[PDB]
Amino acid sequence: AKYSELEKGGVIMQAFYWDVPSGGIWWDTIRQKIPEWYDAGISAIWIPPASKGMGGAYSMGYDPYDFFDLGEYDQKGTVETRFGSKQELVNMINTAHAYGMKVIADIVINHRAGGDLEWNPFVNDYTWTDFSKVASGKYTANYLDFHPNELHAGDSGTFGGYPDICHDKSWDQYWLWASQESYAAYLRSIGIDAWRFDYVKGYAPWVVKDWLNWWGGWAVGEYWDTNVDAVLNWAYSSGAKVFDFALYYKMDEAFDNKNIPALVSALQNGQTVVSRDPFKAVTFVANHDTDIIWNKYPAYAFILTYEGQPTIFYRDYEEWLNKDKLKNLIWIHENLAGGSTDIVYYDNDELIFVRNGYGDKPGLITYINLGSSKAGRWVYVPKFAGACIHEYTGNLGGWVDKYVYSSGWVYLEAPAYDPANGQYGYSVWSYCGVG
Ligand SMILES: OC[C@H]1O[C@@H]2O[C@H]3[C@H](O)[C@@H](O)[C@@H](O[C@H]4[C@H](O)[C@@H](O)[C@@H](O[C@H]5[C@@H](O)[C@@H](O)[C@@H](O[C@H]6[C@H](O)[C@@H](O)[C@@H](O[C@H]7[C@H](O)[C@@H](O)[C@@H](O[C@H]8[C@H](O)[C@@H](O)[C@@H](O[C@H]1[C@H](O)[C@H]2O)O[C@@H]8CO)O[C@@H]7CO)O[C@@H]6CO)O[C@@H]5CO)O[C@@H]4CO)O[C@@H]3CO
Ligand SMILES: OC[C@H]1O[C@@](CO)(O[C@H]2O[C@H](CO)[C@@H](O)[C@H](O)[C@H]2O)[C@@H](O)[C@@H]1O
Ligand SMILES: OC[C@H]1O[C@@](CO)(O[C@H]2O[C@H](CO)[C@@H](O)[C@H](O)[C@H]2O)[C@@H](O)[C@@H]1O
Ligand SMILES: [Ca+2]
Ligand SMILES: [Ca+2]
Ligand SMILES: [Ca+2]
Ligand SMILES: [Ca+2]
Ligand SMILES: [Zn+2]
Repeated sequence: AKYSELEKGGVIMQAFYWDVPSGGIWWDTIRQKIPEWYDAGISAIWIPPASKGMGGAYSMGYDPYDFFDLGEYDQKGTVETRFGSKQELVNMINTAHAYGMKVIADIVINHRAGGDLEWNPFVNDYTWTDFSKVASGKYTANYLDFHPNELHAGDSGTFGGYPDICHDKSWDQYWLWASQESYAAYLRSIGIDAWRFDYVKGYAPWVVKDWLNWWGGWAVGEYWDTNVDAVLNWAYSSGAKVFDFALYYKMDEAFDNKNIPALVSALQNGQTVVSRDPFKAVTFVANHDTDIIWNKYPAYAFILTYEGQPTIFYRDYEEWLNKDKLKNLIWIHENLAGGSTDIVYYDNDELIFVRNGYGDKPGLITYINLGSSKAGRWVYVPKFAGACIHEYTGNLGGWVDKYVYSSGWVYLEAPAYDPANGQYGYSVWSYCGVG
């Protein structure tokens, strides 16, 4: 990749959103975007589930039917998945790899859908658990492979009305990851580097742990909970990273309501994943399931300058926000951001913090202003004592340097928040002459 790799905390692009254009053109669409994402500093792409789903040509992938049909068997009324053919998928992966970018597959293994009806002794009724017809001929299944069964009635959670998979059955382990013939092995064989596990609240962390024992690779789990204790417990149990939903709702509370103290308080009190373990937190401003933050500029300024591993939402980058402003923030993340963090000042509409630097990365000062007027303030930032500092976004109207006195004091400024008029409500500073 152009800067940091995925394994080194590099920026991730979520390469989709809910109900992307059907017509089997999305792998190709993504493939065409990657040279640009590369130039932008993106380290890896998270793609939607690739298998043939119950919904066939219009499935978003979260109702998997034939795990080993990546869009090449005529099934569920289509050959290709919503996103394209197996060949197109392979092509995109190959392109990604030509640009030193990694591909993170979306793994949906809580449940399955589109099975035929069959008598189920354990339920004393009929269930849609007959998967004998799968065209790949791999990982057929029946009622024994779902809950409830002879082993037990159920597990930590279910999703939709979809048959709920019993990972405790040898057959299911073998086919999903525990063999050279498994679904994991198959993805890995076509170049999948890394993993995003869907709805990990639905089954035990040992599943993900054993998957990673077999296959390795960077991994994140979607554990949708604001309870940081429960999220991290799962992260440490599974060995995987976790999406920071806690931060997400806190950024909404703060940036959409001029209530920055709600964010600061959550950071200080360990009520975000990132402020408790920045090596586990995968941060984001929106995803395909939820998009409640209207005030995205400060939210992106935050996650691209603060600790953690940030994700860019496809729609935000490609449609809704100023792409060049995001490229800039990605540049800042990869060239300046590093080190521990100190909050320098905050109130209802202002947030200033310093990153103290680490390795090659000098560190930085971020200044978020939610107010409708330009903001300026004396702040004590001893990290930069006696140094020329330069503003790296251009948000103050051009080239701006300032001098941090030996005393540690500087008069820092941030533009008004008024995006309609090119005023984006943040400035970012570091030593002069970095790049
Ligand atoms: O540089 C990449 C990075 O940038 C961000 O990280 C910053 C933090 O957010 C910020 O708080 C500060 O980190 C400090 C930290 O919070 C303190 O607790 C302390 O760290 C101690 C201590 O916690 C202790 O455990 C030990 O650390 C050891 C490990 O225990 C050991 O296993 C190994 O660590 C490796 C990992 O285990 C691998 O997973 C791997 O990690 C990477 C991440 O997963 C990743 O997302 C990314 O990190 C960024 C992060 O998300 C940002 O928020 O890149 C990774 C690095 O390649 O690889 C490593 C290394 O081989 O070894 C380490 C020590 O090197 O001892 C600690 C102190 O040495 O102190 C700090 C530092 O101030 O600063 C950073 C860095 O910018
Ligand atoms: O278990 C999947 C595994 O089988 C291999 C060959 O050993 O590929 C076969 O199965 C794939 C999935 O249905 C087919 O697409 C492929 O054409 C077929 O040879 C491995 O490639 C794969 O990992
Ligand atoms: O790193 C190899 C190996 O370590 C595990 C934990 O067993 O994951 C750790 O390392 C990852 C990459 O550095 C981190 O992202 C992860 O959070 C951490 O637990 C395995 O998953 C991985 O195969
Ligand atoms: Ca196609
Ligand atoms: Ca389940
Ligand atoms: Ca909101
Ligand atoms: Ca104020
Ligand atoms: Zn079970």
